Amino acid sequence: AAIDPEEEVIAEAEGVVHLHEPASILVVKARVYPFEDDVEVSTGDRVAPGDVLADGGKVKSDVYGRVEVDLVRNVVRVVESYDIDARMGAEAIQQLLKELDLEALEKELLEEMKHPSRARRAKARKRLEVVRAFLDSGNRPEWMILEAVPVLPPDLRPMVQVDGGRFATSDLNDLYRRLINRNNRLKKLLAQGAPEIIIRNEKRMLQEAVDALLDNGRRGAPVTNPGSDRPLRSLTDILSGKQGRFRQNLLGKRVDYSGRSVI
Amino acid sequence: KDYECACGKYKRQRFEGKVCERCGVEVTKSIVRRYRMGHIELATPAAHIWFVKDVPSKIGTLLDLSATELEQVLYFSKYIVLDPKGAILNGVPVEKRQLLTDEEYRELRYGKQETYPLPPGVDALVKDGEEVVKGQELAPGVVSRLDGVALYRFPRRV
Amino acid sequence: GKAQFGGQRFGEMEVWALEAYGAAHTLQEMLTLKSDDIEGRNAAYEAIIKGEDVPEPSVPESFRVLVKELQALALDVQTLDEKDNPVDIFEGLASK
Amino acid sequence: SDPVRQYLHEIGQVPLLTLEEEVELARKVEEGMEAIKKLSEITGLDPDLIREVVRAKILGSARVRHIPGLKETLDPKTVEEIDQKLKSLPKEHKRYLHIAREGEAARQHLIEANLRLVVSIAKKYTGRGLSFLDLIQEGNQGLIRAVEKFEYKRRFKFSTYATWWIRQAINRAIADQARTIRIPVHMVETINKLSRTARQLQQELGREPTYEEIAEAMGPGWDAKRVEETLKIAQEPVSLETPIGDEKDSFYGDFIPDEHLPSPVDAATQSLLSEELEKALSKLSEREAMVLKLRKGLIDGREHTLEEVGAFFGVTRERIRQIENKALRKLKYHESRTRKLRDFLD
DNA sequence: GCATCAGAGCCCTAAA
DNA sequence: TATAATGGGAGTCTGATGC
RNA sequence: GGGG
Ligand SMILES: [Zn+2]
Repeated sequence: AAIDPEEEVIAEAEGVVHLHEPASILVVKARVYPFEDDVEVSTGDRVAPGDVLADGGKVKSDVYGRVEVDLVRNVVRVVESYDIDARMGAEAIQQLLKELDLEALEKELLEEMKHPSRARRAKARKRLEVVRAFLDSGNRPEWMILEAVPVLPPDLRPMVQVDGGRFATSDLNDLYRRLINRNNRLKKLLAQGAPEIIIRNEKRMLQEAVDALLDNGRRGAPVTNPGSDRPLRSLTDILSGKQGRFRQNLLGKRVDYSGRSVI
Repeated sequence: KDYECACGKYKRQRFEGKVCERCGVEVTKSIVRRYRMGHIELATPAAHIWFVKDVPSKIGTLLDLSATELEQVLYFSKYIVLDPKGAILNGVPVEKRQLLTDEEYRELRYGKQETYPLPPGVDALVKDGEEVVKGQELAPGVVSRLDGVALYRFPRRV
Repeated sequence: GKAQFGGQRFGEMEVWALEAYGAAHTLQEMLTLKSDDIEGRNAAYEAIIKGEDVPEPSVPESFRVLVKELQALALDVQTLDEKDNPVDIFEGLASK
Repeated sequence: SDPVRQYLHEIGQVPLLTLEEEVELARKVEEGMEAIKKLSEITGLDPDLIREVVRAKILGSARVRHIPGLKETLDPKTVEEIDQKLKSLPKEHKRYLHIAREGEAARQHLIEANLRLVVSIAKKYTGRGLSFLDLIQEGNQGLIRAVEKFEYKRRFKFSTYATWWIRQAINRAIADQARTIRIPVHMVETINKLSRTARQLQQELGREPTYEEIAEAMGPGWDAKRVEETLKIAQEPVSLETPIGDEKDSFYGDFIPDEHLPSPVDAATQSLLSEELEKALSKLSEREAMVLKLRKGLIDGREHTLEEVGAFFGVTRERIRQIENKALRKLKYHESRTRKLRDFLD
């Protein structure tokens, strides 16, 4: 078949067809199951040994694999591969954290506390200390993973008009904006069915954006405003340090009814 | 503004707690812009860096994941297996909570294949559809490295 | 600073001095009515111009900021009474 | 450990397409869309719903979510139900299902094989307010657009068509998200135009142009006032955390007073004004003060005029417009003695 | 052993 | 909305504690 | 950058 009616190759009369001089040869590790009648599985389905492929049940699959339905060659290919569940990111970790029975892990770790070499007992304790923290507190470990990210009230990250009619704004607004853009773009990329490379890039960028918002500079390059080297001031920076909330506004304050002069 | 909605239909304290139908804003003290929290609904979950990067990691210690492993899963460098579904890689079965690279995951998940460029005009020593051993010679200069079904890509001459 | 008509900083070490003197009410004034306790600073001024004694202080606004900033970090900070029931220091304003 | 480098390595894991393969995938994508169109007619469904169902099975069970616009929540039950109606077709109809499936699969490869193109375009847009990866992701968004619109029959190579859509996508991104105060895309274009113009004007004149010189250079519609108003609009906010000095102490935000919350003096004054205001309406009479109090409203703001006043004062309606004068008049005489409200005039 | 992290005095002025 | 275009640019010294 |  071709772009325009001419240049098509139409069979002049009865004959048999042979393919020669291919551009390249693709060697696939797969099984070939030819079919005469209609095929019941469509392309992309995943399949296990014994699953019925075509012709009302006559032809079935031997290996584990992914269905490739060839309408030219009239064959159902099954490419050897598994239906394995393997993930990346905070979603994987959130699942493994949900799938924790802390009672059981305590039991196991207590049994591990009954062991020589000193080093084994030391590590089971540290683990057992985190377990017991969650058990006593009532906190679920999967809460260490965020689904909804809180947004600080606006008067604590103000956008104010200064004297000159100019605007002055808190760095948190920019950290949130990066996050929001990336979240929104991620939702859009999902609805439009982007490939896994793209969705993965977006997802890891989302993690970094959350990371800068909560503690900027902790992991990776500090997020900066454009054309300045100044790390944006994240939530962690606000709380901690000499300039932090505690040692600046809490354990000490500026006061009314006070003055100063030379003695 | 204190006790005043956005569009200004309800401007004083006789209404306190009303939510203006036109603009949607509560009539209360403006001080609440210091108090009320919002939220962002993430499409996919994100880890809280304090429980990752504050050593020894709290998430890492609970799950028996090292600093390097937790980095690789959270930052999309390596897969972690929830349900192997009978997978096997390099002869040993994939066990749950095993770390796979991208190549390892693709071989497990999508299967293994390779494409060999036949020098232009040179015709293949094998036919389309034929099962092939590793080492078998496909074309005068092309030798296949793996077993499977050989498939013709683009025949130049029919 | 003088140019902003500023107040003096009563810093960590100044607070220590008041603690070592055991001046609990002077220190509390420094931490509330003379700074960020808004209800307190407003009420204290009104009392002095009326000749009344200054009222007992309320919560410093910068503590409320700390609470809300810890919530932005997804940490739940709760003021509790002796019965371990939550005490609302936002006086209903932040709860739906 | 380096997010750019990681992504560069992952794109390098998809080989670039040969001219044949490029055309093949493109061909399959077009045919698949036509198949979905036909599958809609046959089945009586919605072409988008069918397309998402086809697409769901290709990508696998991993990605399943509600899609904005689809009539049904797209959960495993509905994708199974709808897939079973598609697989219930006769052999000659069911072939279109296979076509659509193969179309979606090919779309995936086509997109994946061109990601390196987006990088080479995005690298040129750095420094305009979006980070490199943000430029790559927006560029990737355009690439997705290009794959859906590409007509392979026109015989142009794919890179040619994509580049338009990718450049378009990045430029919309820079214009849309780069400013803390968001500006309409067309307005950003005018501002950028104004910049270029001044740069020309300054390069020939050897000095900064005035507003008038720019207004001339901009053509009809432009005076100096409009150039000034436009620059005012184009001003980006400054960080409250901008350091004053180089030490880490003192921030710009530390020098900004809070003008919103009333000061102790102001709070006191408002209390005192309200207290003399009621302690003034009752010393004539609470009732003629009651007619008047209804007219302004203490914490109500009950100012209208002649209509509404039809209701509960105690009298009918023109009379209140008189006791209002008599309320204000009696207030006025009593005021010269208790002249304490004079000082609230500031 | 070696790396990674988080510490490193207080108040005040003026300049930005 | 159509020649083709397909992998980035850049910079002190302490003590305590977990691999 | 100065003052104690
Ligand atoms: Zn309103």
